[PDB]
Amino acid sequence: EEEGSGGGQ
Amino acid sequence: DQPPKCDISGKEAISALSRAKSKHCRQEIGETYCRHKLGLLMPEKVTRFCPLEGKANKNQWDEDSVEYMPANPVRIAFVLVVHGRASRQLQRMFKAIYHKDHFYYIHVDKRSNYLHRQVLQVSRQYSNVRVTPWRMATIWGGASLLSTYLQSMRDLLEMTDWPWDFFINLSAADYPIRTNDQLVAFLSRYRDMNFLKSHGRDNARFIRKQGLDRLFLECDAHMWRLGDRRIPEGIAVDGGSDWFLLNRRFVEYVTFSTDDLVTKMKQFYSYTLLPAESFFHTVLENSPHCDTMVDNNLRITNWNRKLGCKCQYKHIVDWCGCSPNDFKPQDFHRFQQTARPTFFARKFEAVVNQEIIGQLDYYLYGNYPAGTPGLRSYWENVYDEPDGIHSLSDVTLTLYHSFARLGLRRAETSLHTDGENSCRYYPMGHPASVHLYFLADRFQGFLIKHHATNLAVSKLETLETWVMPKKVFKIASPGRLQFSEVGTDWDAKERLFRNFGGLLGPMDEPVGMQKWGKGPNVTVTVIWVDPVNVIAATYDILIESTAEFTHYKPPLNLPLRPGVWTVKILHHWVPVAETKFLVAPLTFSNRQPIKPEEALKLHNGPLRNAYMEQSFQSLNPVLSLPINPAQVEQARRNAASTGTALEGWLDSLVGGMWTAMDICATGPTACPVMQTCSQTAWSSFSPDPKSELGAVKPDGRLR
Ligand code: NA
Repeated sequence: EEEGSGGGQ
Repeated sequence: DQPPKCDISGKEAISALSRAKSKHCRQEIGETYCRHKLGLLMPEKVTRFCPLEGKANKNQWDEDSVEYMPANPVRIAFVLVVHGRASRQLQRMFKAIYHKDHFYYIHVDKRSNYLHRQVLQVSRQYSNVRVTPWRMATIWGGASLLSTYLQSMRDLLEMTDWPWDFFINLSAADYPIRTNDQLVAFLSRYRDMNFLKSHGRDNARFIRKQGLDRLFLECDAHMWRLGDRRIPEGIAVDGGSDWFLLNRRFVEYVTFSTDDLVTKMKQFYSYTLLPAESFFHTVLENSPHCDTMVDNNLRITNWNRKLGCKCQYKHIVDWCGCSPNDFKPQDFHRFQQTARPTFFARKFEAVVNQEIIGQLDYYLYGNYPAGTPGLRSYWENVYDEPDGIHSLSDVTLTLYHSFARLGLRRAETSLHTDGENSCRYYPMGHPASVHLYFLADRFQGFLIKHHATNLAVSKLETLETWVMPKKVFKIASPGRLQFSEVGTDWDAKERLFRNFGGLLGPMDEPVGMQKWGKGPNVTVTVIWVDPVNVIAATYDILIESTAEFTHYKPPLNLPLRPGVWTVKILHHWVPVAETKFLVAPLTFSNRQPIKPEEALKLHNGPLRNAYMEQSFQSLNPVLSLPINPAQVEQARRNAASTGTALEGWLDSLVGGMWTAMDICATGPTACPVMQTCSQTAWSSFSPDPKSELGAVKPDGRLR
């Protein structure tokens, strides 16, 4: 249930 | 051309200029880079207006709290940002959330013209429903999503005939998990609060993984990474989910304020990846309204990064992204939790699983009357005439034509007479529409609407045909294998092929997939066989104890020989299972009837007379796959055919892998054995009340 859609470069 | 105004030496910027395709895009890249190089693009320090020392964090939640009736109920402005083809699922959700006292403002992706035409019919029926006249191409992660929200906020504030109190954004994959009455009761009590959810982890790691310290530019429907930048001093940066609820006072502040915080943050977030995931958090926490924040967006998001983080957006943005999974029936119990208040959830997809949607809708608003049709069915339009045959590909155009002819031959053979056959047809023009057809979450095939002349009375008729693929997966006596399939556009998150029909042409690159049950680790062999028994590839796979799905794309020289291919799975030479797929020859080139020289070039197998470097001729005798010299020459002859001869070759292939289940007329017909499409159970013209929108009821609802 962690939020945020970025997943690094 | 034209040289830049600055020396450009950053690796990221050079890689972007090299990959960019349009002159306008390359110029914009150079202009952005130069300005940042001189320090004139990004702000370096920003004023903080919040009197608090840190964050607010406001509230204690009891289920019975939301069962009162407000004296002054809030009126909600729903902003729907939608894209794709799932108009009937959107209609169902719109039905669940509609009330005459709220307002609905719908932005349809500029690239989704079919959906926009369907939405327009909704806005024309109801006075509290409008569509944005402007339309952006809102790519995943693009900066334009924030521009979309900020412009819709400005528009809504200037609609003086719409006195709304809250702003709520929804996509076509959202659905309510509580009634409208409970939503209104809850928000009527907390009308001065703002609902945003933060990441819930380490803030430094959030910034890096979101790429907030990187400079991005949206151009040509792509997010180009152009280099590094500093987080400005003097403010707390925060973020999380870009699904939220904001009250009118805060929307007014964001839209019209000219103070240091709002001005510089709009500039900063014009060049930011996933800007809506942190723009509103950063402004609010540093603004005069900071003490109104609730760390809860009232949503349940089905995150499963084990499956949803596969860097599947690498072709759209210069970064790796994730996205939430679709709910399944086993997840229903999660919608009944009481830990925190929640009113919406995502994502739902009817082509992935409709059962859970039905469970949720009936749980909130009760069953439909007994005898209601279409409750377990789903129709989704994948081609609509107004968009033109150039919006299709040569593959789909060729095969949609073939499916139509398969239906016309069904009509002729289904009438048993010794007189004139009044069910003989001649096809005319191109398909008018195509639909995917699902029943009880099982794919049923395609529905093709098309025009044809009834040759007995010499009159044009409009028909719809249902074609269904023949079963081809075959297991053999020997096990962990459960299923095997070949297709394209494999969705690693949902574990399915998004090319639902498995439609393939000679220039396609097929993917083989296997599905496994529990058990010990095992190793198997995979064989690809072309229509004249040439073995194209062989390889072994390890099936680990925990494996559920495996897939692999063999490197095969193109074009592929047309016909029925076979894929075999063995275990130490012991047969396990097999499947088949169709590489169809094309009757169209650039949407035109294919010409002899391009037919021969395209339908005679790969250039090097071989699919890979290493050969597998040593295997044909072992597996009993003899190569027949007659079939090889016949395949050569087929490769040079056009017109009728080519049409007869294609239609005999399609007929061997597809079945015309039924065919109906939309209007009057002379064929005595054909139903009217509206009277069928399967037609896209048949009643579908769960997605149909009628008159507003006395209680102000449509559901
Ligand atoms: Na309207």
